[PDB]
Amino acid sequence: AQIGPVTDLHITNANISPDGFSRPAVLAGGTFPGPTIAGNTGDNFQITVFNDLTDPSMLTDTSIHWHGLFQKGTNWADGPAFVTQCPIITGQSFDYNFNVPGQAGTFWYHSHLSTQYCDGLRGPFVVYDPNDPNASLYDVDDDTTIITLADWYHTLAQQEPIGAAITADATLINGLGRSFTNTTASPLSVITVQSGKRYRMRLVSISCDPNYLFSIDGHDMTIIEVDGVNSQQLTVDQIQIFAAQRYSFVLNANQPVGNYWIRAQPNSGGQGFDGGINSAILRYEGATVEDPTTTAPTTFSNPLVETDLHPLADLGVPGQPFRGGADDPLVLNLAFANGRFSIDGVSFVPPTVPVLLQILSGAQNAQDLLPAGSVISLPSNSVIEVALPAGAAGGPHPFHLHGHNFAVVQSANNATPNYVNPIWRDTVSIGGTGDNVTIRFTTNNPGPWFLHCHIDWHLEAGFAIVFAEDIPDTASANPVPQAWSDLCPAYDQAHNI
Ligand SMILES: *[C@@H]1O[C@H](CO)[C@@H](O[C@@H]2O[C@H](CO)[C@@H](O)[C@H](O)[C@H]2NC(C)=O)[C@H](O)[C@H]1NC(C)=O
Ligand SMILES: *[C@@H]1O[C@H](CO)[C@@H](O[C@@H]2O[C@H](CO)[C@@H](O)[C@H](O)[C@H]2NC(C)=O)[C@H](O)[C@H]1NC(C)=O
Ligand SMILES: [Cl-]
Ligand SMILES: [Cu+2]
Ligand SMILES: [Cu+2]
Ligand SMILES: [Cu+2]
Ligand SMILES: [Cu+2]
Repeated sequence: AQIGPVTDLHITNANISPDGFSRPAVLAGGTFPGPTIAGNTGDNFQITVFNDLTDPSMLTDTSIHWHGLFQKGTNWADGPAFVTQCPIITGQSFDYNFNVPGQAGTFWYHSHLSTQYCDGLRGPFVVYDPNDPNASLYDVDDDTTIITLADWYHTLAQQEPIGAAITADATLINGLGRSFTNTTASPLSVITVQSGKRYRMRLVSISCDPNYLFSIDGHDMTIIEVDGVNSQQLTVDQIQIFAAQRYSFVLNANQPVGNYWIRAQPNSGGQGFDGGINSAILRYEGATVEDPTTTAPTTFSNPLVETDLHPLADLGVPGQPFRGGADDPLVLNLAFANGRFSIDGVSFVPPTVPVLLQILSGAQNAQDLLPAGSVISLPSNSVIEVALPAGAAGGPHPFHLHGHNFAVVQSANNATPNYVNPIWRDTVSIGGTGDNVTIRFTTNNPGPWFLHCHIDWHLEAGFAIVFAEDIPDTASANPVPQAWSDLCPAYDQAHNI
């Protein structure tokens, strides 16, 4: 069952074997992925997170981010450690109490301390719309239509050796999959459909790193939502989904009753499907319980291309229809060298005092804020443009902005901007060498909002900045509860800081 919008959520250590290999993990709700947290648009979520972690090899502190939720007036509940809070220490709990006005769609939640979400603290977060404009396009939309794509590692995240390449050991679809090496015939996930019905499949990348080429043999997929933003219908036969992105698509169960492979090919790790790696099963009711015998095409006919997506609503693009046509036009210099990423020459290292607390304590320009050179102020009620030119090693990098979604004025692999009707989303691939992926948004949400690559290994290696949006109004806009005020003293005492 789904939990929420008011729920406890316990964070524990446990052994799991999602690909047949046992390792310890950091889990929400006792499972990988964690339980779906759900409610309706506009609801008050009160998620009391109980940190019960005891194994230091995966960190005993935690903090949880609710990915894609804007947190307007509740920046303190956003979750990124040392940006909006100190971590919750073991044996303590913290109530993330926030509202979701004006949002409805497919989201997720994850640890936002170090690389801890890779160790298992990841799960779906759905905000249903009772008056969804896409409601008539499908029959079924429930916990059984959520599809998570995850990378899974045999080596613990804190134990990945310095200087060696990090790749995953399995792709997990709905928590199950097979290992790329020493493959065993462990159970595959089954997604069940009834012939003739239409399903809102909510595809969630909970990846720490790889992008996936997602497809379903014999079927096509009609996209209706992108990162929480309703889209015009776009029929595709393959979706390249980057870390932290979401799509909803209509699946029409219009093929013969049978078994069909679900495929999720990562860009690193095991290539292909030998032994049933990178696979799950779409099973029609009344089909034999057996593996599919279908194949993929050699070449997909209608892959998703981001510039083909358009909002369902008339969202437009803020600002003026040319490069630099914004109140605050930025161009970030995104680089990598010698194991560290940097933005405008500064590698992100989390500060001792969370950025929000520094602001509440009276630091009132971004040059006063730590880490020095990592916090950029944005003015209020302004159109912001951020160009994110690619080229840094380890791409393609999926950049994500907290507190906001944004118009994708320029997408990967296409030099032409779109100032008319591009999709809006919250995580975007910046593409390849020579690209100039560019985003726009308006600043109507005071607080410090993280901007970073969502490949968690890259975030850990410094690929981030903080946008201190409307510093002057941050304190008045974001009243903080006593429990939040208690986090830093508790954390610093526990850690002898
Ligand atoms: C990406 O687009 C930005 C603008 O959004 C470009 O920025 C300009 O860069 C030149 C030097 O390269 C400066 O003279 C301008 O002041 C910048 N702003 C403008 C023209 O609006 C940037 O060069 C582009 N990058 C790539 C790699 O194409
Ligand atoms: C590259 O991106 C541009 C901009 O998003 C795409 O151009 C649009 O194409 C649609 C469909 O033909 C037209 O209706 C729009 O008028 C175009 N807009 C602009 C600003 O040119 C273009 O299709 C993309 N290229 C590819 C190969 O997909
Ligand atoms: Cl977010
Ligand atoms: Cu996220
Ligand atoms: Cu986020
Ligand atoms: Cu990256
Ligand atoms: Cu983040």
